[PDB]
Amino acid sequence: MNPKRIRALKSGKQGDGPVVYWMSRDQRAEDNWALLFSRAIAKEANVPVVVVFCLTDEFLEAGIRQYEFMLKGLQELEVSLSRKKIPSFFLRGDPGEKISRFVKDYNAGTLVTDFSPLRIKNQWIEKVISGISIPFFEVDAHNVVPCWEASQKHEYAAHTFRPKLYALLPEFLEEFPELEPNSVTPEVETLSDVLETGVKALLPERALLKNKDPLFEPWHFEPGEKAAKKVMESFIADRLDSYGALRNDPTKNMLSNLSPYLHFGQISSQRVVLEVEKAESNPGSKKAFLDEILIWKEISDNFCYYNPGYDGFESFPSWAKESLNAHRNDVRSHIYTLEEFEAGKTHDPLWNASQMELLSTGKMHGYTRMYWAKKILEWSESPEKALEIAICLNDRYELDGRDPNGYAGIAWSIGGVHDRAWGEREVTGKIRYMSYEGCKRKFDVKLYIEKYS
Ligand SMILES: Cc1cc2nc3c(=O)[nH]c(=O)nc-3n(C[C@H](O)[C@H](O)[C@H](O)COP(=O)(O)OP(=O)(O)OC[C@H]3O[C@@H](n4cnc5c(N)ncnc54)[C@H](O)[C@@H]3O)c2cc1C
Repeated sequence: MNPKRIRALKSGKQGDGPVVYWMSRDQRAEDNWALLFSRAIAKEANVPVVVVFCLTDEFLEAGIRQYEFMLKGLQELEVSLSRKKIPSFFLRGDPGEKISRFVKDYNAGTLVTDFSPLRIKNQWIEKVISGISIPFFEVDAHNVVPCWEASQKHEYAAHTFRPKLYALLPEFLEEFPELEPNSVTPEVETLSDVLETGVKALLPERALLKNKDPLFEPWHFEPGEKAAKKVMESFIADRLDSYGALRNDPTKNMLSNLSPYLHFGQISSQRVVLEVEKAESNPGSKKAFLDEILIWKEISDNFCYYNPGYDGFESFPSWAKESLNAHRNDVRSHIYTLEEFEAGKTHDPLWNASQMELLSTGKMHGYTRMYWAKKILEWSESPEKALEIAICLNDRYELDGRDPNGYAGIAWSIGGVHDRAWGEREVTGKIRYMSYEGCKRKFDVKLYIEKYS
């Protein structure tokens, strides 16, 4: 167990009670460094380990598609943890008040949580730190190489972060030890009732079409830790050989479809890398898939961790801020409102088809995700308005939304973060441009539009 994966958030006197794992980002029992580190400290203190999850008040800012996907995986996780004699407690409310009350009520000895560079997680950490007196640690269980160890600053390009991450792969790319169960079972509400009351509160804002029928189709991705492993096994056996050649074709289902599991932490990215590395397939396809799940995935955490305003215009590179400022007063071809973007009522059938795939499946194709956001910048009144519209529609309808990948992905498309300067155009400036005619020369756009009417 590498001590470089764990950081100390607050020092204090350790109590004589159970070690608490404040689970948040990595919702899984297997291949979880944060849960394994909590079990090791629990063994050294001759005390059991407990898992605590907080059902926050911000769930109403999303939809039923994310609430059901997360809770149905937590129901399976509670059974998995119970088989390891590890009790799980699901609190409802503010993490600042619930975690502080749980630590005092249960005589917690040490508090451990997983790492997340998002602003809302740092908001919870500041509140919990102010209300506890026991040691507080955090463990990077989402990245193969810890986010604070891969780079000590913001990396402006993938060609500068790739050699840093690959040089540390021989040290941090390792097999996971088995989660040892608690020696004996130690001393809030049923998740089925929390799911029923939560869905009832989200029903008035459910995405529907004109026939009052729901738009979301929940049979595309089954939630859970067991279903995540089956999707990974199917990708290595059926789709990994053709990933390098068909990853940019939205008409082909050649992607791994692992992002909804990778977002909620239902499967470990280090586990996927370990199985892909030992798989015999196309070397160009393995290099392309490892460049997405390792470089681009962990450089998104590096972008959110070293840029406080990762969701703002100030985080864009200087060349892009100067270019977008010089074209602020350019007359846009079209100006669509948030409701017109949300309903897919633009003049572009390819953009509307990309929005319908987002509304119906909760997972838009990776290639169309770039064209979907770059047209928001082209058809908005300002780059700041384009950021708000792109972040709103991403976090609301994408099953993998509210993720550092989404913010770093939106920043790449609109602000050119981790990109270079291209030919200077009007409105968009030197930001990389994606045209409708360019997509037609890359894939069958007519089949993608007809699939999502
Ligand atoms: C406008 C826009 C919005 C996006 N929204 C999200 C989002 O809300 N949540 C999210 O997790 N990703 C987002 N992405 C990144 C990317 O599109 C998705 O990660 C990818 O499509 C997820 O589907 P997949 O797992 O089948 O892709 P795969 O090709 O099978 O890759 C597997 C994993 O590699 C990682 N990965 C792949 N592509 C990227 C990428 N471009 N950036 C970062 N990591 C990547 C992901 O972790 C992904 O799960 C967004 C990109 C853009 C341009």
